[PDB]
Amino acid sequence: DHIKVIYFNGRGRAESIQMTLVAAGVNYEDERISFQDWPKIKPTIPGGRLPAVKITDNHGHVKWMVESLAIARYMAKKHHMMGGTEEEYYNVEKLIGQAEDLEHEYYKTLMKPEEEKQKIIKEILNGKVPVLLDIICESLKASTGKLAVGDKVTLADLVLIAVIDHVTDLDKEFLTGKYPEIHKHRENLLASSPRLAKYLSD
Amino acid sequence: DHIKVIYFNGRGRAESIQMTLVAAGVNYEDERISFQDWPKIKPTIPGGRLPAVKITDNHGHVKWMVESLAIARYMAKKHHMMGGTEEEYYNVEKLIGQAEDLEHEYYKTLMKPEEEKQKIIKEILNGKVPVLLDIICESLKASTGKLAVGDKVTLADLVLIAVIDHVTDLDKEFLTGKYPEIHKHRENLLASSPRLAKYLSD
Repeated sequence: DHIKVIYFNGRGRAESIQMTLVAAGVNYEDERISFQDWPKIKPTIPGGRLPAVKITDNHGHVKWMVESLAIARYMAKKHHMMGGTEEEYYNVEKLIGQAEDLEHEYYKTLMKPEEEKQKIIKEILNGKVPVLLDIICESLKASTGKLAVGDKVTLADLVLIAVIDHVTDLDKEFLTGKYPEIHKHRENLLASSPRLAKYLSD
Repeated sequence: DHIKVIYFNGRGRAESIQMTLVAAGVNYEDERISFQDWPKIKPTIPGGRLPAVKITDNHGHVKWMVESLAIARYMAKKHHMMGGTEEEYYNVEKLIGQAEDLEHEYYKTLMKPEEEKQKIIKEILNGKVPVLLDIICESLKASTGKLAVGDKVTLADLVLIAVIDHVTDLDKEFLTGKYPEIHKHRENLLASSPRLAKYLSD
C-alpha cells in the first residue's frame, strides 16, 4: 500500500495532508508537479484538481483521493486525530473552521502582481486577520488541554500552524509580541510530536 | 433540551444546521436577528459571529456553539449522518468540500452593487460554477447508493441542496436540462426524508 501525495504548491493545501501523515507516523511519497507538466498531467487526475492522493496496493490496484481537507480528515480519523468524544470532534471542526476563515483572507493575496498584492495584504491585515487571530486565541484558551483540542494532537493543530505560517508569509512580524496563546500552541505542538518538530525543522 | 439557532440570514449559513436538525427529527427554535438589532446583540454572542446555536438545559445552564458547519457536523455525527464507515466519512467530507467550493463562487456575488454583481454573476457562471457542478455530478455517480454517500441521509446531502439553491438564485435556468444526477439527487433526497421534503415546501 503506497501513498503518493500529488501537488504543485509546497506551501499549499497539501501541507495538511503531509502533516497529518507525519504526525501519524505514516510513510508517503511526495510527487510535485511543475507548472510546465501540468497540462499533460491534468487529464490523468480524476476531477482534474490537485492536491490529490494516489494509493496503490501490492497488487497494483489504484484508489484515488481528492479534496485535501477531506483526505486530511480521513487520515486524521483513521489515526485518532479527529477528537475522542463527539464534544472533542465539535471543537476540532470549530478550530479548523476558524483557521480556514483565516486561510481565506490569505487567499485574497494569491496570484496578484506586486499590487493588488500589497494593497490586499494591507486591507486584510487591518481587517479580518486580527479579528480571526483573536477568535483562535480564545478557542485555544478554551481547550481542556495544552493543544487546540485536549492534550493530544488533532487535525485542528496542524491546520492551525499551516495557516499561521501563511499569515507570517505576508508580514513576518505580524504576531511578534502578540497572541501569546498562538506562540504557546506551536511550542506545545512541537513537544507532543517530535515527528512534526523534525519535519518542520527540515 | 432547548436548541436555539441564532442567525441573520436566512438563506445563509444557518441552512445546514436547520436542515440537519430537521432531518434528524430534532426540535429547535429559530431566532432571527435584524440588521438594526445586531449592534446591540453582537457582544452577547461569544466570538461575535453568526450563525450561532444556544443550548439551554432544564437547569438553565447555557452552552454556546459557533462555526456553522462545525455545528452541523456535530449534530450530523450525533445522529448518524456523517457516514457509517471511514470511507463513507471521507466521501461525506469530499462532497462537502466540493459544495463549499461552489458556495465560495456564489459568495463572490454577495453584498455587491448591482453593477459589479451582474459582472460577477456572469464571470462565475462561465467560469468555475459549471466546472464544480460537473465534479459534483461525477461524485454523485460514484456513490454506492441513491444519495450523495450510500443510500441514507448525510450532511453532504443537505450541504449540496443548500448550495444548488444558491446557484439557481443567480440564474434560475442554469441547471435546466443539465446535470441530471443533481436533479436526481434532490428527487431522491426528498423521498428518503419526508421531514426535509416538508420543510423545503413549508
